[PDB]
Amino acid sequence: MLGFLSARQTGLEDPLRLRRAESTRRVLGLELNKDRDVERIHGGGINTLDIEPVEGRYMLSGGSDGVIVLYDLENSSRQSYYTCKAVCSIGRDHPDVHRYSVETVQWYPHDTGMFTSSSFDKTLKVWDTNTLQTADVFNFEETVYSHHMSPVSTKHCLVAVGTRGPKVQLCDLKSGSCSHILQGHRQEILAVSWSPRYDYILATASADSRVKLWDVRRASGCLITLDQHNGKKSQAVESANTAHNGKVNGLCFTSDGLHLLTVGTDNRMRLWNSSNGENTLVNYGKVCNNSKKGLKFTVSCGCSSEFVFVPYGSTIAVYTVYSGEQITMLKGHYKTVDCCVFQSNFQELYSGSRDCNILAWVPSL
Amino acid sequence: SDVKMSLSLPDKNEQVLFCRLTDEQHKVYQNFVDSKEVYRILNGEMQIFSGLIALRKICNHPDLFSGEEDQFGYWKRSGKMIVVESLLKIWHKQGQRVLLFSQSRQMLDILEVFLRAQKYTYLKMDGTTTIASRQPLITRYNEDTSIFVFLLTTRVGGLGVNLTGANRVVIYDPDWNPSTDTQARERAWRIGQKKQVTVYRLLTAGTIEEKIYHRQIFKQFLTNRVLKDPKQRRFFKSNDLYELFTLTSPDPLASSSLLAKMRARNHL
Repeated sequence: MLGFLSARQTGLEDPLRLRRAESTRRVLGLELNKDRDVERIHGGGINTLDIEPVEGRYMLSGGSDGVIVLYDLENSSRQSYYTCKAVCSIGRDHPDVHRYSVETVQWYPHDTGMFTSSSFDKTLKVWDTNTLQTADVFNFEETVYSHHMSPVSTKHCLVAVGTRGPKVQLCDLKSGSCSHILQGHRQEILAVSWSPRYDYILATASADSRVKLWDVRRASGCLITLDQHNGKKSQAVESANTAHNGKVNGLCFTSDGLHLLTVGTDNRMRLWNSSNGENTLVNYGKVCNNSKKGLKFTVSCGCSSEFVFVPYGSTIAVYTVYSGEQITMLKGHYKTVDCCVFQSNFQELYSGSRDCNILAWVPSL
Repeated sequence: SDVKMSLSLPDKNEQVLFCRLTDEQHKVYQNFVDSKEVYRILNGEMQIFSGLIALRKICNHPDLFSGEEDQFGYWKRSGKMIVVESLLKIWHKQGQRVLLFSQSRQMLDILEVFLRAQKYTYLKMDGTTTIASRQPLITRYNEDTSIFVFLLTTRVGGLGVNLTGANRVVIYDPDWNPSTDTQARERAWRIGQKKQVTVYRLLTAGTIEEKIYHRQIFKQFLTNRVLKDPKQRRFFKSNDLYELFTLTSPDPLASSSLLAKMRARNHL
């Protein structure tokens, strides 16, 4: 490692080289918490986690028992070993707790003064970071499997909502108009994601086993239709024709919105180009999912080679995105894992499972 | 309203006339509203189409029972036609060009017959006239001022035709859809109208026409509640029930603006 320092000081190599090499070397040596421990507040499994975008300090968390807990990750104590306290909570005694498991919770991007949450009680409440009071609600006719706010839009503030109904809702937070629906799917919609690159490109996947990249400005349904075999012929807008052979319950755009990773209940993952939906034939082998609901996973950023942290049974399985190598397996849970998040600042991973635990994986040495 | 100054249109007036039924016309209306058929309809037994259509016909003219100078559709038997004769006299003496509208083709024919009874130079258009001849007729009327009056069925008279050549406009018969009335009365006040225009919408006071007027007033209230503003005053001139069969002749955002706007939405 001293060679990198020599090259950087002499101007031989750009500091970029050392930065990304070291980040990768930290991600490879990742392992269970030597020097952290997440305070226990959830009576049930943890369905979601969302580290804030700016400054990456606070971390929401949505339990299967209706409570939301807001964490603090910075080691405010003076010891080498510490714990991540809980700052506040939408407990069970708060007048606005969800009646059921919280399925998704997301910070408001561009400002920590807000956070959105969804639940199986068909409600999408819009909280305040500071006053801690539900400053809105969108009541829906069917359970809400997942939502997502655009991560880059400075103009629009729509909130895609994938419910058990075959209609993708697009609620707005600017004056609340939850009427909009994207016609075209055929069954439940288990996951939705906004492109990080293009403002309006939404990619949804449904239990009828196809992913469809919409454009939400157009009036022509979807743009692209993802097909395992990427044959010559073309099709209209439906959920049919098998991006996967089973339910597709996962989506993630790679760090800069070019490709698109999709896990599905047929025990496969696929990397598709997101300009033309062209299955790029990376494979990853046999990744076990059998979750009946949404499956959250993430990709690293600021590392020389790009990884993906995909839950695998009760283990997190790390693959290299473009090469398909299985880098390692993280084995620290006792029940199925349901959501993992990545702390790009320090290359740390937090994982939540049905066993009511939120573990921290930190690089070693 | 926001383009008129930047477009230099002439003035417009929206006077609405409340006619008085003639003795024969009043008698016919009173007879019909006292008939058994309206009683059956009010009991829900029969379709409401027939009674409404009959009342509209009566108010337009007593043509149900075709009553010299007593030919079918004689102008003095309907008060609206007497008022129309007066206005046509005044405007012809004022050297103006008038636009005459009507919902029903048969009343348009009776009006044409009355105009032939007068010496006024007319020029008529309805669905009957061949389409190929229609635009030529529009061009003619907008060309020469010799033609005093122009006869139209509102279902073809409105709808995108330019009639700046005319000066005065009279709406003989109302309808259920106010948009028809607006299009008709806007056939005159358009781009290129070089003279002041005034609108005269004819309603037989205390009759079915007044009730239809109330209904379409409620309709403009509904539309303006969303197209112009949401603070529309509630319609109060009528409760709009099925008692129109009666005769009542007179005599990036910073997560604070978003929160505040949304709270405001929630406090209504």
